[PDB]
Amino acid sequence: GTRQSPINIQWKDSVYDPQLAPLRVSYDAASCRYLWNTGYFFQVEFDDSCEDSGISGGPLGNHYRLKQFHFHWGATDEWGSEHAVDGHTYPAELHLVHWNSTKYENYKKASVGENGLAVIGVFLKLGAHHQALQKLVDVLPEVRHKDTQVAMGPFDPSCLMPACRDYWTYPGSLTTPPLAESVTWIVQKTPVEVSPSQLSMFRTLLFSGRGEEEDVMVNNYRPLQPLRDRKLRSSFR
Amino acid sequence: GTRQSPINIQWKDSVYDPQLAPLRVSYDAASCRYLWNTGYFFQVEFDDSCEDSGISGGPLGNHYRLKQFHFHWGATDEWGSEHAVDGHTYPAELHLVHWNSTKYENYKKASVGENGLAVIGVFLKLGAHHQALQKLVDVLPEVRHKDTQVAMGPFDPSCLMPACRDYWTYPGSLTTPPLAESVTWIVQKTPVEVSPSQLSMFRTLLFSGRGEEEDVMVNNYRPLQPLRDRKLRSSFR
Ligand SMILES: [Zn+2]
Ligand SMILES: [Zn+2]
Repeated sequence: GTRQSPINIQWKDSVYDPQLAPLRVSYDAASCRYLWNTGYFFQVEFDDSCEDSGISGGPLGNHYRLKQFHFHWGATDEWGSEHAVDGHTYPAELHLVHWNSTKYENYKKASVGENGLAVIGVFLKLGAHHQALQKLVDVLPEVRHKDTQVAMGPFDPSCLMPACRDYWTYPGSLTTPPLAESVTWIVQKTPVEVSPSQLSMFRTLLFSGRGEEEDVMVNNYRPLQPLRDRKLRSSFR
Repeated sequence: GTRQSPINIQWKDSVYDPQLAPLRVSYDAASCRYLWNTGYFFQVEFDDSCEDSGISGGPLGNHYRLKQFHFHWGATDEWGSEHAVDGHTYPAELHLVHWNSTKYENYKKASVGENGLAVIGVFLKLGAHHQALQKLVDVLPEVRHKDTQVAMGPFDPSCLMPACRDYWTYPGSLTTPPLAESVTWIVQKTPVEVSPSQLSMFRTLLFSGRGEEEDVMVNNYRPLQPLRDRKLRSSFR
């Protein structure tokens, strides 16, 4: 395994690649479906048949379809993010996962193939109350046990991203099994603020199903993996 | 003595503490001074005046300054470690000793008091040759007799630690006289490989000084002690 995520994003190792095309993000909100507890974190699932919903530009050769998005977090506000910036970790991290619709026939096989997925990573930090996030925070009480679902209405994932879209990018892997190295990571440089009360609600979920011992959902992040010999390109000077 | 070490680390006694902060380890390789034969095992000494080389995070209330680190081995590659994991004992064990510079003015005092020390125990196992260890091995013929010392060039202890830093922690005592209960133990779940040649070299050391009869240095480990009612908490689940 020589391309594992996450990594400590260090400025001293990043190189500005001016030839990076702008990143075009446009998601079809009406394709949102359900929110569910996976046993690890909670995901928000979308209908990826709508080729219109997805991502392109940046370091991608073509358009990648939005499949789902999840978050990672810790037992306290001091830690929880998977990536670190200069060795600094944030209380949480959102992951928008998109798949290669031209190279792969479906998401299952994109997930494990070379250049099969493209994931945007957004750090979350404490600050102001975040309006759009609240739509999700609001249904968490119905998805406390593993494998449990809730229906979701229209939700636009772009509303979770920051205004400043500067990012770093590098070839990596999934941070969950099987840890396939099928991912083009697009880590946004600027974090979005959420309130502690919103973030607190996240630690209310459980790793356990119903009937089992109460096993709280916290510290669902993978430890830092070394860059090895990877080119960590920045889209900003 | 209620909190004596070493102990047998059994998973049935383990309780995951998700409140443990990430364990930061950063050593100033440059503070390495000499390597000497103590009469019991061999020990690499550091210059502890550097308020930077040491550890923090995990179960510590603060920064603990690196002092030294030694090894424990047996007469054969079948036993040698002090601690055991579910009854399994490894060929050898490394201990990285740090003292509480916040509470104690110096190491001699820290080693016999309150929360004076924090030690990282790493298990060595037969396997791949270890590059970082070789530097150590390369100087052993110089310290074959007790109280012998050889100056050391810049050396980094982390090169002896495992990539994965999951650990067990519990309060304990020194495993050499005075056997003081001043040690917060941090034992790394993941063993580090070394070849038989490197481990074979450990066995050419002597308990005896120069002029004396040759009393080989082997089996310099304390026997297992009862856990009693202590909390053996793990950083992993
Ligand atoms: Zn993720
Ligand atoms: Zn020791």
